[PDB]
Amino acid sequence: IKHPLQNRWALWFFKNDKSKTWQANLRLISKFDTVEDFWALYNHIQLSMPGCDYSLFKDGIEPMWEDEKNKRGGRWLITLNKQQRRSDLDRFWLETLLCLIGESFDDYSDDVCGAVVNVRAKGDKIAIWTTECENREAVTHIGRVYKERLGLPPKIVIGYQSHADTATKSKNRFVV
Ligand SMILES: Nc1ccc(C[C@H](NNc2nc(-c3ccc(Cl)c(Cl)c3)cs2)C(=O)O)cc1[N+](=O)[O-]
Ligand SMILES: C[n+]1cn([C@@H]2O[C@H](COP(=O)(O)OP(=O)(O)O)[C@@H](O)[C@H]2O)c2nc(N)[nH]c(=O)c21
Repeated sequence: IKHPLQNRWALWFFKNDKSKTWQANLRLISKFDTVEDFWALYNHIQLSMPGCDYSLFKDGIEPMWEDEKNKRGGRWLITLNKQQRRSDLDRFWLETLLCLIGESFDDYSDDVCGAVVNVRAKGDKIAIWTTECENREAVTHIGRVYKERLGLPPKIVIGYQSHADTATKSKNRFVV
């Protein structure tokens, strides 16, 4: 009676706490693998924050660089301005979630690991994480479709960063 998704997904929370090492602040909330259970979760949280993150990742992949499926990967990063938290954040996040659970990138959705939203005073961020940063055709395909899906204007780019680079930041591998 329920409608299965192609993948099982897990929702993670992150609570900012500078007094603790980063991994200590991560919390696995719940998992789902049907359309019905996705909306049940989404609707519940909408009815029910700064410094914190939400992450939706395929089952078995933790939302961190250290994970085997993220180690060699990277992310398409969308940076919002401060006004867009009110206007665009919720729309962008839901549209991103639907890209994930609806496998919107066709054959290349296999490269998708998950998505993360950072709530930050400096400007909120939404990102789609993929598994191999050197996989140009997959990465660029995901970027092009994702940018279009969120309705972003052509000339202004979004960037793809390697996690290996982000982890050693003291730069983009791709733009779309
Ligand atoms: N790392 C960490 C450390 C401490 C806490 C506890 C705490 N807040 N917990 C909270 N849970 C929800 C919450 C959860 C699930 C659903 Cl379904 C809904 Cl509707 C709301 C909102 S607020 C606090 O403020 O100290 C939390 C975390 N963490 O990462 O989640
Ligand atoms: C995604 N991520 C973030 N951090 C740590 O979290 C810090 C901030 O990460 P951020 O919250 O993504 O960026 P922000 O500066 O806008 O808040 C980074 O300097 C990293 O040290 C991370 N640390 C580990 N070990 N693994 C991760 O996946 C990871």
